Amino acid sequence: DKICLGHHAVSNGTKVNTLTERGVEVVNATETVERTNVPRICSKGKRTVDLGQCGLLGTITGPPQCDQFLEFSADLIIERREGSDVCYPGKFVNEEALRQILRESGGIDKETMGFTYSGIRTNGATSACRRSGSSFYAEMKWLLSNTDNAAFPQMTKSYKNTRKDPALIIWGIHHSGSTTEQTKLYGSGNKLITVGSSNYQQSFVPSPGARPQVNGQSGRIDFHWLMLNPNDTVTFSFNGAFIAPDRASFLRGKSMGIQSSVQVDANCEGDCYHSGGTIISNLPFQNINSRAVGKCPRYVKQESLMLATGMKNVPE
Amino acid sequence: DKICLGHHAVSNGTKVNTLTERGVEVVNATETVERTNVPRICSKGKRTVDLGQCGLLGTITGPPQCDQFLEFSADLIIERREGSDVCYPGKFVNEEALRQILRESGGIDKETMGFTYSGIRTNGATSACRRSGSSFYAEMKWLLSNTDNAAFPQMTKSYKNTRKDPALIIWGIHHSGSTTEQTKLYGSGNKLITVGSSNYQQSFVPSPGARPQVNGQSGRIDFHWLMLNPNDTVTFSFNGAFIAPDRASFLRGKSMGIQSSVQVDANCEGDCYHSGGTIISNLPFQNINSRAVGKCPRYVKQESLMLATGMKNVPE
Amino acid sequence: DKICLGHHAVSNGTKVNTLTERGVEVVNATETVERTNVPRICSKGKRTVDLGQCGLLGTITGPPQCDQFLEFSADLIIERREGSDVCYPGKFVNEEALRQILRESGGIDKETMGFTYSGIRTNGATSACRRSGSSFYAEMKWLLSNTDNAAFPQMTKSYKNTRKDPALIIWGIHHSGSTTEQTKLYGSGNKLITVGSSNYQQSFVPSPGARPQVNGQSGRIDFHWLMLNPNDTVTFSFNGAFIAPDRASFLRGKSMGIQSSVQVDANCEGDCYHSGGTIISNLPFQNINSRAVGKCPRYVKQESLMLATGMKNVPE
Amino acid sequence: GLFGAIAGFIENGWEGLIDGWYGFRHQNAQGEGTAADYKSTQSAIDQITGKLNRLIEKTNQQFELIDNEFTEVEKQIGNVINWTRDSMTEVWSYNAELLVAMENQHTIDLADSEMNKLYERVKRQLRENAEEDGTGCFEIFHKCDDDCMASIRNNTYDHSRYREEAMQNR
Amino acid sequence: GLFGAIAGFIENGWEGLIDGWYGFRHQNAQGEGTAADYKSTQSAIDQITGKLNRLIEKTNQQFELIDNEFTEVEKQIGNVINWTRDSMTEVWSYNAELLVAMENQHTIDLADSEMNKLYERVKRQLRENAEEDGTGCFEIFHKCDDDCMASIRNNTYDHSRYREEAMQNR
Amino acid sequence: GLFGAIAGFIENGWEGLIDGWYGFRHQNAQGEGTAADYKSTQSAIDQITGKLNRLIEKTNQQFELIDNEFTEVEKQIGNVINWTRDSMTEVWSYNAELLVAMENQHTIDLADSEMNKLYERVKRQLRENAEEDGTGCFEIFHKCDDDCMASIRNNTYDHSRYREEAMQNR
Ligand SMILES: CC(=O)N[C@H]1[C@H]([C@H](O)[C@H](O)CO)O[C@@](OC[C@H]2O[C@@H](O)[C@H](O)[C@@H](O)[C@H]2O)(C(=O)O)C[C@@H]1O
Ligand SMILES: CC(=O)N[C@H]1[C@H]([C@H](O)[C@H](O)CO)O[C@@](OC[C@H]2O[C@@H](O)[C@H](O)[C@@H](O)[C@H]2O)(C(=O)O)C[C@@H]1O
Ligand SMILES: CC(=O)N[C@H]1[C@H]([C@H](O)[C@H](O)CO)O[C@@](OC[C@H]2O[C@@H](O)[C@H](O)[C@@H](O)[C@H]2O)(C(=O)O)C[C@@H]1O
Ligand SMILES: *[C@@H]1O[C@H](CO)[C@@H](O[C@@H]2O[C@H](CO)[C@@H](O)[C@H](O)[C@H]2NC(C)=O)[C@H](O)[C@H]1NC(C)=O
Ligand SMILES: *[C@@H]1O[C@H](CO)[C@@H](O[C@@H]2O[C@H](CO)[C@@H](O)[C@H](O)[C@H]2NC(C)=O)[C@H](O)[C@H]1NC(C)=O
Ligand SMILES: *[C@@H]1O[C@H](CO)[C@@H](O[C@@H]2O[C@H](CO)[C@@H](O)[C@H](O)[C@H]2NC(C)=O)[C@H](O)[C@H]1NC(C)=O
Ligand SMILES: *[C@@H]1O[C@H](CO)[C@@H](O)[C@H](O)[C@H]1NC(C)=O
Ligand SMILES: *[C@@H]1O[C@H](CO)[C@@H](O)[C@H](O)[C@H]1NC(C)=O
Ligand SMILES: *[C@@H]1O[C@H](CO)[C@@H](O)[C@H](O)[C@H]1NC(C)=O
Ligand SMILES: *[C@@H]1O[C@H](CO)[C@@H](O)[C@H](O)[C@H]1NC(C)=O
Ligand SMILES: *[C@@H]1O[C@H](CO)[C@@H](O)[C@H](O)[C@H]1NC(C)=O
Ligand SMILES: *[C@@H]1O[C@H](CO)[C@@H](O)[C@H](O)[C@H]1NC(C)=O
Repeated sequence: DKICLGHHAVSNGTKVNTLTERGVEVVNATETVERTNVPRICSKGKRTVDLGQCGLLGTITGPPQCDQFLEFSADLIIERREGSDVCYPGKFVNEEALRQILRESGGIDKETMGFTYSGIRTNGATSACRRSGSSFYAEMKWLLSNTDNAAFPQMTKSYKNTRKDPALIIWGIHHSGSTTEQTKLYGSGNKLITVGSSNYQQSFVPSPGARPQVNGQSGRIDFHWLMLNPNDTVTFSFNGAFIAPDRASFLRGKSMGIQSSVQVDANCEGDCYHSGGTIISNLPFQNINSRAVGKCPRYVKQESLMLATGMKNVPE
Repeated sequence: DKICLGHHAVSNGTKVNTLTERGVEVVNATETVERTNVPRICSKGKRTVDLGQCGLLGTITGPPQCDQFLEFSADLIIERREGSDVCYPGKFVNEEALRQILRESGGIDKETMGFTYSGIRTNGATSACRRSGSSFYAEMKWLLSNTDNAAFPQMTKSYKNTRKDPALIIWGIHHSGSTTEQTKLYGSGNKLITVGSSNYQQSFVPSPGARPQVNGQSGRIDFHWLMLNPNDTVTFSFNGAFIAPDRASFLRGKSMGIQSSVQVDANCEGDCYHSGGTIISNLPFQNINSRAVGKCPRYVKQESLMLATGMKNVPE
Repeated sequence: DKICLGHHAVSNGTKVNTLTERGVEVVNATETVERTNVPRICSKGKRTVDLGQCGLLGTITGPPQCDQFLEFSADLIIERREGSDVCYPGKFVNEEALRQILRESGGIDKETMGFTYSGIRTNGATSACRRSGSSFYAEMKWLLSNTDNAAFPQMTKSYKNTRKDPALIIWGIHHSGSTTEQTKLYGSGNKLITVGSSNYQQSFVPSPGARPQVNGQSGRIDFHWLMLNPNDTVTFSFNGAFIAPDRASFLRGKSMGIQSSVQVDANCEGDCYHSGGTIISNLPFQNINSRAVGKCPRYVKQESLMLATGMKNVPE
Repeated sequence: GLFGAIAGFIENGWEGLIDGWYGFRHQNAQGEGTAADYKSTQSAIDQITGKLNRLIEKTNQQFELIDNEFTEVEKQIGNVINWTRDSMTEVWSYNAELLVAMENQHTIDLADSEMNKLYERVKRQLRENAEEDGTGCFEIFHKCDDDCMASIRNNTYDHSRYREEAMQNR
Repeated sequence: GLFGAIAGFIENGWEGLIDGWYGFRHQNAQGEGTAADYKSTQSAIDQITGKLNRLIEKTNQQFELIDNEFTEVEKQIGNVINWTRDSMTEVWSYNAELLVAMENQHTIDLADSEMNKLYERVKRQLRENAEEDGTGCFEIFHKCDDDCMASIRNNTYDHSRYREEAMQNR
Repeated sequence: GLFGAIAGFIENGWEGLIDGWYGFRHQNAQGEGTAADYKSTQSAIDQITGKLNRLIEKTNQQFELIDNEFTEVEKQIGNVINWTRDSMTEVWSYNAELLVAMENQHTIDLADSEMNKLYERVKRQLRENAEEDGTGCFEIFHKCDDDCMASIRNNTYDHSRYREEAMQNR
């Protein structure tokens, strides 16, 4: 007598939103926004360097905590909150730019500057940099007058980058905790440090004075840097207060740098990282961390956006 | 005999655009782009501070026009074109950063630095800062040699932020209109000002010389600042030419800062502001001001984008 | 007996993508992503200035290669890789900001500063700036002591912008290759250069020292600039080592600035330019160069995105 | 539209229909009359209403000043800011144009769909008792008075009652 | 939906239909039975599947850190960065909401369309041998046994065979 | 498509139809013939044309250089610029993909709709004088010569003239 067409339905549908309507129930749906974080840095298959107590910029100068990171090689570089770039207190000018350079560097290779010295002391040390006794930045030399209060001779040192890639060059200006202390180390007078390449020019006059004690020291070191292009020459003309580079740094290739508070895990793979871990997902959006880096789902404000994968649910 | 289905229509429809067609007429439509501005700052229900002649940065140093704004409290802060941060001519380094900090500050609370002095004068004044006679920045002290041409003693002053929140610290370097004038105020020699905390280090040497007269003065003051973290100490070592902070500033909470040329109105409420006033609207887009701030409809270039709210209009 | 409805089809359809399906074949389609570059700067109908060997910033100071560009006028300004801003080695502070200003300037008009001098030499020259013999920056004057080793008198020079538009003012600080060389040119002592307007204040102390030889010179010149507002006055107080502006610059109107390696062509018109040429297209997207400037299709990563312009192709 | 009713096989709309969006106009021995259909009208209105509820709002997302109209920020940072803002202006102007064009296409097709559905509902009610005119009208063979018309509108019409007559009157 | 079948003239769906998305339920002298339609079900499933393949992925586009959570970048550059990121958050949150709402409208209409198409295919198979009920059912005048039903489902039904009977049985 | 005509109940298209997008193919005592429908073809073409007019343009929005290919800008500002540009590249690549996919779905459904509409127009013209085949064909019971066919195409066909014959010839 008759035949009837129809469609399936279920008891428990899933709500989704449409152009015309909020909360329409459909037979099935699936999430588009990722909310599940893995609380580890998922580093399977990647050359990983976890800097721990070594600060990224310290890999260039070499305080004792960075002794094992002077020539590292990496796909993934992890910075930690406890990392410190210094032993003897100080900081870098254009510091964040340099961190960004080092984070994508692939790591660093070191080579001697070829600097030799006469007429001065070369082995300044301090209790702030401990290596079974007082020491100093591994990659630098604290240049001093031969004896207390002696005049530091006007000096010139030059280095030519004979390599195919640009050279990262670093130096330091030492600000003693007092004028008397400056004269004792480098002789009296207002010292001058000049630095120039073919695309860079700048000068520095120190400034002794009492700072609050950090790592037991009231002095500071200003660290400065520049990229020296292939075949370019850098010249250092200085009269004291100068922390000389012992070695130049070269970038190895490509890497990605992250900041995190969680442990490395070689049992999971992922390419989207943030401080709380790894977002592993094929979904196009995520609501976990707007500062996630790598190859990530897009950050959105919504916790959930359900995509219908079935018809409208019409139960009896 | 028969029955006919149909739909309504009108004489005067409204034109809208579609994917396939421009200017299709529909029964009704509604605007999505806001063009109506209210020419007032609609501040109903909000703690509002209209700085008028006081410049935002002057709330920290205290020229006479900012005397009533040294410790203000606010949800909404209004800057005006006539606002000036100075009485004795000068400016801040990193000035816009500091304005951005103060705009979202919720206002400021002031506390003494606890600095006391011996061996020097403390009450430098000028005709450029008028308070029934010559005066100076309310929050600062112009430190001077005890008498004309006397040597300013090498000094050190330190302040420890014992509070839970970071402290805004400001100081000034005075550049006299001439070298003779500098020596008269602070004695001869090339003076030095050193400032350091545990995350900040810098030095300053003044530079006397003839500037064009501003507010009757050929001298200038360089104002500088830093955020001193909880438990951190700042030390000032200086030899003259130094404008000392009398008080530190603390941020009160949260606010929003705007720039405007129109009057405040406590009879209307709105959260989207620009220099010409307030955009009050539920529409998703606006064509009024691309630099509007607060919680705003999105700025778009189109004057109008009509959304159909009825069927296609088909009159006879 | 019967009549049948149908639609057309073709042998060779074109594949397109949809919401539900990849590679559905349709009767016809058309590309939305531009891939065709014209390898020329298409400058038909535009006042074009191709700087060639003149560097953009050199139009302000006037090294010999910029002699024909001291007062140019333009809608479109082309920078070339071989362009150099200098003859005697040196560079500008805030250099890229100044380039951005000059690129949209419409070109420049020059006017004398009205500076006259007594008690000093005015005609410093060098083999690095060749004009049939040694010369100097056309728009500047190398101010020197009257004779070897003589003290340079403390000087003051002021210029008032009496025009309706802001004035671009430039000066230079000369760093000799040695301290002896500095004293020979400007007398002994630590020289000071002060510069101030009503919204600008800064000072400069030179820094002699050995740089590597560039264009045969171990010295450098620091070039500095400022925009002097209508009715504002700039004052230069200086003690030597100072390269004086001979003329102020004024901006002519509006232009667009580009960087390119290809030839100008007045036979084609286009408004979207990049280093490899001109993108001439009505399409909304382009996959040629993400740094294209002017009025351009949007850059996208996809090589191709075909838009269906016919029904689905269903052949027998 | 996609359903070919509005501005399609129905030649034009009715200005006199002030009571709803879709309606019935009949012709019988008693004369001519007109009435609005509540369900069809309501379904279209609720869907348009839903679009407005979604679209007519702005975000609770706060933005602050990053530049300055009284004393200009440094040129380089200023140009980056302007480039970024202009880029955002370009994205949003595109989004708004596309949003509105797309919604309008759908809105117009939605109304056309609701008309077509009403038409088909009546067709199925009438069975063999009527035939389609083609202008949006159903010629009924048997006599149909104002109760018979009202029953069609209220969907209480019993085709079997008048079946014998209209079947013969074919 | 736009096609007025699902949640339309078909009053509700069948929980018992666990074998497919669309199906047949018959009534004859032999009793009642139910069966899933493979082609309609497959066409809807393949189209939904295609949407997921397009949507469920993230880009191969790498982003690096431009600010710092351990030692704060300079305030001015930091505020520009935050303004830019917040603007991007606003663009993407809008894109995602709109993408999903639009896909869902289309997905729902797509399923409604596939039902309507099946309905119309059967209608055309049956010719003058059946009449539409209006509730998504075809009343067949001649006797139709489980082979006759199976032939309708498999699209092997020959209307001419039973034409004489149903034509008379009108 | 959503309307189940193109790549639906019409099994395939005609390569021989070079005169339009939709058309008629008849079969009578005089032989077989084919002709393009102007109105349906035009309606589809004008709508596709309208899409192109909207889409095929670029903005009058000017952008300037904010970085430098000859002498690199400072690293920090450079990385912010690159991050911002890359973000914009990501937004626009997404917008373009989605725009084109959405337009293409609609374009394909639009053509399917126009075919279905033509089909239904003819059906309504023919009344009880013909019956649907199911393959996109109308079997006409009475004799229909090339004038009778031309009248169907030109929409000047009078069903009442041949009604008595086809009604009997059922
Ligand atoms: C190269 C050199 O002179 N090294 C000294 C160093 C410097 O003179 C000084 O750091 C420059 O500012 O000073 C050292 O002693 C200072 C420090 O010694 C601790 O033991 C003590 O507890 C502190 O109060 C303070 O006196 C140093 O250790 O750095 C000695 C070093 O050889
Ligand atoms: C602390 C101090 O010395 N205050 C002086 C002040 C300073 O010496 C000077 O501003 C530093 O640059 O100078 C004052 O006089 C200068 C000023 O006085 C006006 O009355 C006059 O019209 C001007 O031409 C000029 O001479 C000052 O008023 O600032 C005196 C002040 O006590
Ligand atoms: C104004 C002036 O003194 N000009 C000198 C110039 C400067 O003293 C010097 O450039 C400042 O740093 O020096 C000049 O000679 C230097 C240069 O001369 C070449 O011929 C030679 O090959 C080089 O090795 C070097 O000695 C100069 O040419 O710039 C002379 C100029 O008159
Ligand atoms: C960034 O854009 C703003 C406008 O959005 C520019 O400021 C305008 O400049 C014009 C011409 O100088 C003036 O007429 C207007 O008064 C300005 N408007 C505003 C709102 O300030 C600004 O110059 C641009 N920034 C840079 C660095 O060039
Ligand atoms: C930019 O935004 C970040 C957050 O995205 C701000 O950093 C946060 O600051 C709050 C309040 O100071 C802290 O509680 C959080 O720990 C911070 N979060 C992160 C991820 O750092 C930051 O201050 C803003 N930048 C500027 C310059 O104001
Ligand atoms: C920003 O991106 C550009 C490319 O868009 C980078 O410049 C390129 O650098 C590579 C590798 O050094 C060179 O091979 C290319 O010649 C460069 N292209 C262009 C157009 O300049 C640039 O280095 C990035 N910026 C920063 C600050 O890292
Ligand atoms: C419903 O969707 C979910 C994805 O969220 C999936 O895991 C499941 O297989 C689907 N269920 C059915 C019955 O298809
Ligand atoms: C660097 O100099 C060497 C000569 O020793 C030469 O082979 C090479 O081409 C130079 N490279 C560049 C970039 O000039
Ligand atoms: C038409 O739309 C406008 C909104 O622009 C609204 O004010 C009005 O109520 C609508 N008119 C009718 C008759 O619904
Ligand atoms: C600051 O020092 C006080 C001791 O006076 C201590 O209670 C507090 O924990 C310190 N805060 C931090 C952040 O170290
Ligand atoms: C097909 O589209 C192309 C545009 O890509 C166009 O040149 C051509 O005219 C179209 N062909 C036909 C037959 O319309
Ligand atoms: C500049 O000064 C002149 C007086 O010479 C005056 O006409 C003009 O109004 C002034 N312009 C401004 C902007 O103050």
